[PDB]
Amino acid sequence: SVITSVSPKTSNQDHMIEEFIEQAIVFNNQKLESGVLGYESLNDLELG
Amino acid sequence: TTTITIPNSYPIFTPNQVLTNKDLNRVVTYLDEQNRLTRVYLIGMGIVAGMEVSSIYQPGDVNIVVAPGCGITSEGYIISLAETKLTHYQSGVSVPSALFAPSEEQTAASTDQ
Amino acid sequence: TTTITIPNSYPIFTPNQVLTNKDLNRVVTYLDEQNRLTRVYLIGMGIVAGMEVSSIYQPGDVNIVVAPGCGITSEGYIISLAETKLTHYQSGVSVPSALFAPSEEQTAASTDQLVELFEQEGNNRLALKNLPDENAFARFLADQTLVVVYELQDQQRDSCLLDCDDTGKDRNFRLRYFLLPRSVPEKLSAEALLQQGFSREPLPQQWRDFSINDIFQAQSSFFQNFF
Amino acid sequence: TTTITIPNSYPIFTPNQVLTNKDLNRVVTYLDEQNRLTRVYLIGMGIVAGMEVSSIYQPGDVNIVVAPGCGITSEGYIISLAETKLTHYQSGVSVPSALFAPSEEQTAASTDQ
Amino acid sequence: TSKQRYATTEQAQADQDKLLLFALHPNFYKRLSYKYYYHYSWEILDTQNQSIVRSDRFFPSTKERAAALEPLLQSLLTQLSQLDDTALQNLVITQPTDEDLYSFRLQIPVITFTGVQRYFSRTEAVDAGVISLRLIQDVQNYRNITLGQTTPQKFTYYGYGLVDHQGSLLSEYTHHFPTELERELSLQRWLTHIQANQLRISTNSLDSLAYISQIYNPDNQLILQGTQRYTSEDIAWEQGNTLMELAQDEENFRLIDSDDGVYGWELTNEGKDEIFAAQYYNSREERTAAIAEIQKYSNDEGFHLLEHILLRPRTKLPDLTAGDGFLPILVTPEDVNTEPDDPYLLARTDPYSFWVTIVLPYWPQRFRDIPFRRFVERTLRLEAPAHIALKIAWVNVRQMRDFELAYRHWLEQLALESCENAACDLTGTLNRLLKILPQLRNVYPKATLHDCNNPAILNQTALGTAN
Repeated sequence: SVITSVSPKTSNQDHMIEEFIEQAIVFNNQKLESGVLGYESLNDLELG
Repeated sequence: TTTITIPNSYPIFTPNQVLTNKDLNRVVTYLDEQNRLTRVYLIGMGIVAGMEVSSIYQPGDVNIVVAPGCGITSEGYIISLAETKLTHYQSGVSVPSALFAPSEEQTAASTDQ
Repeated sequence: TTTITIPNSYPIFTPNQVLTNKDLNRVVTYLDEQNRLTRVYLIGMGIVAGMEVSSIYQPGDVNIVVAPGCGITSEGYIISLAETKLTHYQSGVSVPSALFAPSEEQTAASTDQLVELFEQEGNNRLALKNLPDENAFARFLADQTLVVVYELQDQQRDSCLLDCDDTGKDRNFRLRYFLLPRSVPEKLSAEALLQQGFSREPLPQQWRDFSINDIFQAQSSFFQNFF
Repeated sequence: TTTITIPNSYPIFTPNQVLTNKDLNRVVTYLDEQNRLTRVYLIGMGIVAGMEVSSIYQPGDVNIVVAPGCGITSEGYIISLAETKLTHYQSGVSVPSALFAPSEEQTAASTDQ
Repeated sequence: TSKQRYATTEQAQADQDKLLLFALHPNFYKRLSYKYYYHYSWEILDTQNQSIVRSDRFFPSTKERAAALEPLLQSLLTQLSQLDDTALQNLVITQPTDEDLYSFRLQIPVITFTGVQRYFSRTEAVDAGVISLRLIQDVQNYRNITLGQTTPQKFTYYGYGLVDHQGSLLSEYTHHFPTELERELSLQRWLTHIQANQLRISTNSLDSLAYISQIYNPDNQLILQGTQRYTSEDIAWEQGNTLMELAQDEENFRLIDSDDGVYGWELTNEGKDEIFAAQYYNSREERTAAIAEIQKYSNDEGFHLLEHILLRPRTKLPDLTAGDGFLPILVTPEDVNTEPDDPYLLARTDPYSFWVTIVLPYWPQRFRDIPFRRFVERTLRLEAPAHIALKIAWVNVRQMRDFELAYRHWLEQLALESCENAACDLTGTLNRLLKILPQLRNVYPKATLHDCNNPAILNQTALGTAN
């Protein structure tokens, strides 16, 4: 085996490149804790 | 290339062995093939309970509604829907060609819009 | 022996446990048996699509043809054929009788002398094209049936080809075609297979004088008589 | 609770991996649930062959007879009976109602007599 | 005790006079100091899964620790129960600490517990005491631990023994003391009782069958004799793969000291519960040299190279009583219908062409590391000629000796036929070698499932047996 590239005239596939847009970003990162001391801003402590 | 062939081999275990990936993967694939072969070769393929599609337009409501039901794919996967109401859309989405191809399909195909 | 029962026991795994080979054999047998039981008890048994048999003798083509189709054996195995053409034969083949017995039967048995049919030329496999004439071919196919056997083989995997590790067996399935006489008093024949298969438990007292094919044909010949 | 859904997760084994009992449990549960879902959704539910019940009383023979047959439960288990003769009894047996709840039920329950 | 074994009672009776002679002379008694031991105990947990109390009773081994629980629980079950909280509070002692916290201790008329946590007041300590007194009656709350832990603490023991003249150790006392004072008291009591002569000389018998492990030098010298008596040859061989691993680390050698003329060592596990061998010397220099020599031969690395075309059968007139054997071929009847030149079939039916076998021991500590084990295999395949295939096996102690003895005898007989036709039993020596090659197998550790001390890793673990 020998590794080469993909071409639209030897196969029908190419490299797929698209543009990144800042305002359409979604994060995938969940907080480990919530609502407890040490993990929230002072504005968000509800004094339960 | 061809229709799914009935399996004809699966690992048998004996004491004092070194276990590898294949001795588990082949049995999982064997049993899954048995189940899906049952469904497709002795019952049939297609939509069992009706899934009618409707399109509703109102001043406040623009939607596309699909009614519940069940169905069998041509390779034995079960699809089951319940009252799906589609309201949003996104145009020009690139979809791989292998999304509609057989699982054994080895070839080269571009994405579509 | 007995009819296949529903398996009620299958091991559960716990942490910090040593595992055995029987602990995996037990779960694989469990799942296999449940799929087989679904197929055999909730649908049925036997030939689903046609497998009609024909025999052709042309000056340039002598063969036996079996048409495509599918079917279920009495034990949930699916047999699927497509355009089988048999052209060579090999007589006097020794076949174990345990090949036709239930799987739950553990007894060994002697071998019988069958005739095998093959699609391809072989070392000891005479072609049908070398028959003397059409009458010899016709005498070849007289008062006989086909049977398609689904054989199970446990083959031991090789140990040292590159690395000397321990290995275990595998289970393979094969298809074989046997041409069987209809009725022979002391040899294996279709009627003997029917007798062994169906006459396992006593029938009502009124049916006691019939053979199995007789007990089947008495129902289709009901209306020609008794009108 | 709710209807039984279609399994969504089942591990895949890769080389030089550490084995956990949770993965084996996960694969066996997946396969069993597929078998049961086939039987329930593609065939049906209930008693297949007759199981008529009879009560026999004679001065020297008191019995209840259940004829042979087979059947499917709502979860997909096969029950198969053959000429059951009930002749002894035990009164006031305390049995938990958790037997009659679906397998997705989690609550603890008292017993009845 | 005699510290000696005799085969016949005549030898036993012959040596009674020496033991009685030296026993009566107090100037032949020596004090000994066994340096390092471990201690084991229990911890008692609460409902919130934290530790409250810890037991003071401790054991030098885990077996005794395991045995002791049932009497202890029974003693605390019936006795330490059926008491009103009013009387329970009289069993709790509360003491103030430097941080102005209170430490609660528990004593029962004696069974004691120390208390692990710290409290802000005497009331907190006393309620914790009552809760602990209630918890200490359920075995479900007990967890096994090692005292002094980040390695465990090492403790010293003392003892005494009897020697003859010129430093040989005639006998040893069977029990060990945590302090010198009890040792001296027991020695004084034994000396006075033996001098009083208010003797009783016995000969006792052991087990009929006993197999012993042994380690030899390249020059056929005996070292590391061993102390455990095994009941079967098979068990003695299976235990040899663990002795050979413990001997490689000097941390496993317990040291036996004394004031003058007596030195020795003992070989134990990683946890210091069990003894595999012991030996005594006349000086520090002999003991030091002997330990280093044993560690050397437990890590001997190398391999043997065996070339298959020399195993070729040679007998041309097999009409006599015996002939040359054959190697296995691993074929099935379905192969009769394919070509004999198939590269896959030809490799299986022809085991004599361009095949080579390499045999390596597994127990050396660099060869027990699987990532290292695989790198060594790759190096061998790069260096070998292009057209030659290799078979590589990592074997244990039982199969390494079985191979080396048969391999050596065949080489000597092969040389004699070439060096002037002077071999005897050439074919018989060959046939005894062709039965060992198919039996070589790689050694892997046993599988244990991992969840959240040696996790099973796929492709490099073996399966166990049902029983």
